[PDB]
Amino acid sequence: PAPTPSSSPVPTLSPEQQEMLQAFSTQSGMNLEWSQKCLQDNNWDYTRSAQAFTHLKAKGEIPEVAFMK
Repeated sequence: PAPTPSSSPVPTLSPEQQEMLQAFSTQSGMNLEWSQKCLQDNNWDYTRSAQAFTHLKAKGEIPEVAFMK
């Protein structure tokens, strides 16, 4: 029993990522890397994420590198 010998941590994400990220890239034009962050703040909802992303495409700060440079 100690800080090291206690519990058993594990990854937070799963295949869910690629299950979405792919269909999320073409969601509103996002790439295959910036779309993930969108699906990470919303918890991979796929709708509420890409929905807040689209509004940010012309409001927040979406580097062109995403859509297509």
